[PDB]
Amino acid sequence: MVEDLLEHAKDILGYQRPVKVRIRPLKMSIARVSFKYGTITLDPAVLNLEEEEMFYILIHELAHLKAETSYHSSSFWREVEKVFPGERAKEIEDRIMTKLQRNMV
Ligand SMILES: [Zn+2]
Repeated sequence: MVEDLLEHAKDILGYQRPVKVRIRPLKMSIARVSFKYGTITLDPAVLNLEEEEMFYILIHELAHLKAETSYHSSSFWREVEKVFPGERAKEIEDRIMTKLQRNMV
């Protein structure tokens, strides 16, 4: 499930940290991290997305943690681009926004 996706994401990014995934209802987004505690919190709606969209969210959030930034910097996007090349991250973000009408951090 989500756990298996997360392991694949850590392997691709080369990020061996014991990041924990929590599912919690969120108001203002569908996903966010804790840098301090090494967690990714997902709104339950994420669990019903297509696999590539779920994987995007995990990669996006893991990229925040790895790049150690909340700002979507060039080094942030470099991590994302280990999976989603070129224009693909924005395409998948658009799909997720169409479906859920909510943003990830
Ligand atoms: Zn972000």
